[PDB]
Amino acid sequence: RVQLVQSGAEVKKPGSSVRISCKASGGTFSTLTLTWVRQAPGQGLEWMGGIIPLLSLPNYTQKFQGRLTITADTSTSTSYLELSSLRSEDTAVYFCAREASGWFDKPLGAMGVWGQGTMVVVSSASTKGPSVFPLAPGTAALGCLVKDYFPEPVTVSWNSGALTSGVHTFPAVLQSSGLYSLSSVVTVPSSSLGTQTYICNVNHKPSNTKVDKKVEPK
Amino acid sequence: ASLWNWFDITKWLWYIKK
Amino acid sequence: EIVLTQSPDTLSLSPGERATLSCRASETIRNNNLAWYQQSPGQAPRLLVYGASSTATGVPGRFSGSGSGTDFTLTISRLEPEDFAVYYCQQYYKPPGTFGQGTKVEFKRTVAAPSVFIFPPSDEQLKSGTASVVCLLNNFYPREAKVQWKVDNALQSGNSQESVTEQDSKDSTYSLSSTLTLSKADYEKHKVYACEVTHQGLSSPVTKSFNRGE
Repeated sequence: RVQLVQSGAEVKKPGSSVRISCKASGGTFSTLTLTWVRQAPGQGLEWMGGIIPLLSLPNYTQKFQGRLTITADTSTSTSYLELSSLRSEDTAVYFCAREASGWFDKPLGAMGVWGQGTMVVVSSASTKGPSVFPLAPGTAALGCLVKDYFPEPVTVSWNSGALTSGVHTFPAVLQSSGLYSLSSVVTVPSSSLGTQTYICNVNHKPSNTKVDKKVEPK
Repeated sequence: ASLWNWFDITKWLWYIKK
Repeated sequence: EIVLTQSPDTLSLSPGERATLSCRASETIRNNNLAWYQQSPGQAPRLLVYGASSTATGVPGRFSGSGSGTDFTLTISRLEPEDFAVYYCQQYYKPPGTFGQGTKVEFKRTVAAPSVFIFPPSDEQLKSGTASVVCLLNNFYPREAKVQWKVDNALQSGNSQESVTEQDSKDSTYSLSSTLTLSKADYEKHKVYACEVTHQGLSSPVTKSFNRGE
């Protein structure tokens, strides 16, 4: 029914600012609250602030007062968030949400309609393809270390997809350098190390990089 | 007073118009 | 500012069982302006209950909320597989709005000790100026685990990062990888590199180590 469509993902250097938009398809907008909520990777939801568009009346949690601005446009049913002086802790998914409506048209306070989210990554890094390092090995473990790439994502396969059972590809971590790093491992029979070649295939579309790395015993 | 409460303003706008 | 504390942090149950989630506030929520939300991985939150006890339209009938004052409860009368997700309580009584820290509903299972593996850095990475040591914990349950890096019997702090997979949909286990990153010079200075693992399934801490040189 009513849907909130948010703008696309952003990459911002530290110290800069980001502006994201949220447009409602239809329904009541001017007399219902519109709140912004963010979620850092792996953590919980954080209520940042909201606005009552008809009154142009915002409300911010004290943590963000000075860096956060929330505005609204009633003619187009659009709200804008602006966050300045960006730091690495601001890397998160930012959600737009509209107040739920009740029995008659009574505002219910809770957030009933949610946007799809906008991802904001705060990093000083430029686009870089990954370096792929071997994790050398009656069960043996082996894998590849996909280190120092930007941005997400990276796809990883093994033996051109013929090896799927026992593979664990871990979610990437954002290091202090502003670059991502992940590991992909697989468990194989120890007797197979001498006669079975194991190759990890890595794709990084943002840099148009394909890598194949043979992993062999020490 | 719930009057000054930002979370209650949309409820008051709905009651005032009705 | 009103602080909301949810409990427990992780609820481990099976489909068909009853789930009872708690949310306690630092201040009386006098008009019951308390809501519950559900969130699945990679999706936006969804409103379940508003006004402490009013289930939102379209939300299945197995979800219901109760409580007043400072103690509130979300009950899922009979868990379905899609109900295994994270749940948040939120107050909209006094600004600012605040969420609880979240409660995860995971699949119940018997305790399983991890298989522990350690990987020294490759020569290709060493000849680039950095050294990464990887400690792998494979197919364990529950998710909580303690991994300690020790270099020449010295506890490491502030130079490691770990990642955990989602619960496996076939056997309900987790896997974890911890990565210790040093400069090539610091790596070449020491000899013994060890990762110590404490887990509920382990009778005593497990240590996998290697000497830089073998």
